[PDB]
Amino acid sequence: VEEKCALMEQVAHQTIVMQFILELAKSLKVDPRACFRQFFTKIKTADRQY
Amino acid sequence: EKVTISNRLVSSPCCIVTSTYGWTANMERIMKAQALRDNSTMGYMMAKKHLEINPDHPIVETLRQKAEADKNDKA
Repeated sequence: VEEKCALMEQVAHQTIVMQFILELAKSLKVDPRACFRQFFTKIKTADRQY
Repeated sequence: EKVTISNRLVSSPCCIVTSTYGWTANMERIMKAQALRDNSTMGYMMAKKHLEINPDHPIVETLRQKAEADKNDKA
């Protein structure tokens, strides 16, 4: 309700990463808590297309 | 998964298509048919497929007019 734009963007970021991690782990049948490194290396070097 | 009709065929009863997010035929084949494949998880993830029919080859028309008669046939 408070319409916190930077907070809202970061909320979208955190929820999308957690949802993606959970679906990837479930289809992957691996514990999500041990599935962050490939995501970090993909998103840290996320270029203009990515 | 899905079956539809499109504009890609002139003389083939049916053809097959891949998803918008999915490796094509040759890509999937070459990827899986190479050593150190590591198929444990990545193998069981890709290659979604669909289907299409041309409504021009009379074989499909006779098939449809046969299927409209019997709904549980054998052949």
